[PDB]
Amino acid sequence: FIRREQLRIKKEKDEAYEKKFKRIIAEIQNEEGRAANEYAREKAAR
Amino acid sequence: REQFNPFQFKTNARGPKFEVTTNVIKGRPELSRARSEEKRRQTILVEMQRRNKVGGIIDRR
Amino acid sequence: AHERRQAKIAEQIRKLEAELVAKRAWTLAGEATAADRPVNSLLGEDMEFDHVGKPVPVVTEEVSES
Amino acid sequence: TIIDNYRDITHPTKIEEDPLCDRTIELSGYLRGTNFAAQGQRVHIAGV
Amino acid sequence: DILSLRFSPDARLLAVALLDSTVKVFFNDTLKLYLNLYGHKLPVLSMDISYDSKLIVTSSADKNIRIWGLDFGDCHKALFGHQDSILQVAFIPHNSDGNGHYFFSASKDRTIKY
Amino acid sequence: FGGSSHAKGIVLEKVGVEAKQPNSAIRKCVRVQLIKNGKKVTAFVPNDGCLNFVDENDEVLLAGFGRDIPGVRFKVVKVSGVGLLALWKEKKEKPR
Amino acid sequence: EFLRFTGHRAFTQRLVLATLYGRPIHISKIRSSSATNPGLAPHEISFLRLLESVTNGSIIDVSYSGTTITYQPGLITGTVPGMNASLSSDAIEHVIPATNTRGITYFLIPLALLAPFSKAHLNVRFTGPGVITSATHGARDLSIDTFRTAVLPLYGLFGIPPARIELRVLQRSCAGPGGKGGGGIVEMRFASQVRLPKTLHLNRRPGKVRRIRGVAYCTGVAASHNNRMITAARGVLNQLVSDVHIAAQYDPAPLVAEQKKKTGIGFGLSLVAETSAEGVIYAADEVAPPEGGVVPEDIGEKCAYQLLDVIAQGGCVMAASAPTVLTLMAMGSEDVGRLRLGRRVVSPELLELARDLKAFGAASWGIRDADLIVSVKGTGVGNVGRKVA
Amino acid sequence: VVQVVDYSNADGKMSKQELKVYLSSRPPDPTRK
Amino acid sequence: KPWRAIDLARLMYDTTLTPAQALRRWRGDYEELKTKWSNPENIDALRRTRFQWYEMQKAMLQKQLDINKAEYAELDEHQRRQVEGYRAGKY
Repeated sequence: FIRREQLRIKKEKDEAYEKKFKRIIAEIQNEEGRAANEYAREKAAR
Repeated sequence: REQFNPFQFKTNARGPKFEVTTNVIKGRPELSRARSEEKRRQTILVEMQRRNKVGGIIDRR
Repeated sequence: AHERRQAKIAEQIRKLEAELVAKRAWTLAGEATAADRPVNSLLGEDMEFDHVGKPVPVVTEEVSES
Repeated sequence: TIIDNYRDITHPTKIEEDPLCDRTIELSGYLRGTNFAAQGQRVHIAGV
Repeated sequence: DILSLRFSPDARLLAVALLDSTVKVFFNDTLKLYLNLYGHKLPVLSMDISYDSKLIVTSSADKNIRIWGLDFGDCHKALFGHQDSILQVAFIPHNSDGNGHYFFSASKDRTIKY
Repeated sequence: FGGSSHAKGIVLEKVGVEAKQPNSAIRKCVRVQLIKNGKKVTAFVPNDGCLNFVDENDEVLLAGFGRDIPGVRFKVVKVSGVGLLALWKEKKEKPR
Repeated sequence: EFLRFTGHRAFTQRLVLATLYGRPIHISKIRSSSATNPGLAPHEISFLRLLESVTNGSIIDVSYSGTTITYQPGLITGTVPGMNASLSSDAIEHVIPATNTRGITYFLIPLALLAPFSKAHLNVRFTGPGVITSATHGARDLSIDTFRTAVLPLYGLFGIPPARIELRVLQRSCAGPGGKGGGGIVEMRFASQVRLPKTLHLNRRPGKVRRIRGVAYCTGVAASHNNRMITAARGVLNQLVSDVHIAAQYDPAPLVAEQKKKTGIGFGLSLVAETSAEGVIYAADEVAPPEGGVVPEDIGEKCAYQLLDVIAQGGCVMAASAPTVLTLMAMGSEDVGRLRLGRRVVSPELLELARDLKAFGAASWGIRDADLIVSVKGTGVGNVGRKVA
Repeated sequence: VVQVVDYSNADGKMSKQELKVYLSSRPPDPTRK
Repeated sequence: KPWRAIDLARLMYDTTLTPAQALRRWRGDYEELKTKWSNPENIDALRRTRFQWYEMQKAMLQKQLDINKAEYAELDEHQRRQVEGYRAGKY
């Protein structure tokens, strides 16, 4: 019983894990690169 | 349905080795697995979840 | 009064000092083999470890019903 | 409070009764941090 | 149009029961709507409430009966038990035998059920 | 950015100390707040055991980024009035 | 074992304050009068198991008579995978037996002003036979969406984020057999904790009450009742104000074991008025008694009238909301917190609560006039165990 | 003179927006409009 | 002499008095409210009567800094002794 429970816990944990981090990485990349390309267009204007 | 799904359970094909008269299911594997699952949950899982939990209620009444 | 509390404390200190100068036991040592550890301390113990494999499927009530 | 002045208050009968006993201490000081409480103030003192 | 109405065995409630497959229960003193029962697809044929007014049975031409409660009027049980349109249903008022919540349902296909 | 070379900030609340691998840039990101506006921007720290020096609500100074979350812009030089490379060569300890 | 209290009044809030300061208490003489059911009550032992479940390191000793408890609090975790649960985000179960009559709001406002002081998220799921999602006749416990649309606004004012409150229902329930029973199940997720709630100033007059919403809910009856409830409360308040609007609800049935029975059947009404200026609202509830059978229009007019009563009464918030917001201002930083109450809104419960503030050493209140202003001296305790990496 | 009563004959339904701001597990804040 | 602020502040923390007795001393069901809000003139009277980020942050915090002492600049014993404790700068 320990075996089936522990390993089910590992599975659920890893799924939540990689989901959480791909969320945060995508949001952060979008924001920082968003304003970065904005600064690119602004400096490129002059 | 009991009689005609008989691989719910396990039975010796012999009958009794000796026939005594003084006045067939010898078990239910699925029910044993069920109830053992229930007990193993209600103890071992909550132990695994409160591995290191300090503090409880002591109640004398 | 304060000296008496301090004396209780100092007896506790020499107890913990005896602990630190003791032989390290078999759980806080790292290398435990059957020669060093006594009879059934596992049976008494509370470890967590790693599991490798796919578990043996269980043919349960509601599964067979499914 | 940085303590400004140390003073001992104890009944001399209690001093002659027990040379080691729960004396009382007056301490003059300034209110330096933020405010005290109204009642139930808890204090630690350096090595005390 | 109303198809059936009754009193309450304690003279406290009255209940009318209409063509619209609906029932409107009021108080006996002033005729203000205590509640209303629905849930039959065909107009009701009869109704009977318990001697202690703790229970309703409401039988309609949908070939079924509804057991309600008289507080909040909740259907305790829908019962589909006659092969035809039940005309009537009746409780016994005397629970002195210990059977007052027993009742007879009489139906167009020549049968009654206890 | 802005109009000056460096800018000041508080660090808001570290993300990515839940980061699994030791040295990934999603450990080495940190969330700073730009004081001159109140903005929330994203800055780097050049080593894990020095992210350990940046603690929440300690004065943090950021600057550009010149060279795996491609295009973060900001990295952090002086922490609380002492430089990061200084602390991490263990020259002078951290005054809060 | 150090602090001493007595009686059985303000049981939950007393444990709340002992919890959120850490001071160890000893409450005596719960029911010295009632020799019928001497000592504790099942909802009390329910909240006790609840606190031990949500916390860590608290220790409760209960007397052989049950008329006296002593209690040291531990610390406030939430849902933690080593101490509490299996995951980080496991949903930890609280079951409460059928011998329960008090509202889960009476359980819930305590968890409400506890959980933003935790270590991590709050993920607690209430199940069981005695779980009532309706307002109680009782000691007049509130109802569920009442609690929502009433007090969660107050956290959103305090700095405790409403969008990261996540409290949902699954099944609903009234009392059923007497006050005993219930059954409907709920889950509260607080993704909303803070260091130190914002010290505020609710002093401007809440003159223009703008809109009124409500919910008529039917745990197992026909929606004729609530449509009539709509039209009745409409006939009441339509003289007053245009924008009155109300959500209907009907839930079929909860089923709990002895072999299961449907229970929790009934219906009731909650109403709230939203104010134009800021988070100022007024809430009232009326339900049918779980064995009564009274008129839904009577419930509509009665809830309407109680709403008008607290409309006339209120300075900033309703008195049922008052302890929550007062305790939050007490937990606030070493500041003054300024709040505008009305004259009538005073309650001996609030008075005794301020007395318990004095008892724990929590500071005092100033009360001057503009209805009155109360300033409350916050302390700045905050959550104790909160990570900064 | 006889007594007669009549039974021979709702706007609280709000809007979908007011549904999704009022019945959800996501509560309405105090500072929105 | 109606129910008053300072009288309430005295009766509030009174270990010799129960909260119920304190409330009745300070001041003086369903059908009653039903009457009181079936009276239409009462409801109509109620109808009438009821219907540079850095420097900005520092400015708001010094609003806080003055609002305390602005709120307990009212009474000596109840506030300056009992609400706000013993203040800094004093001997």
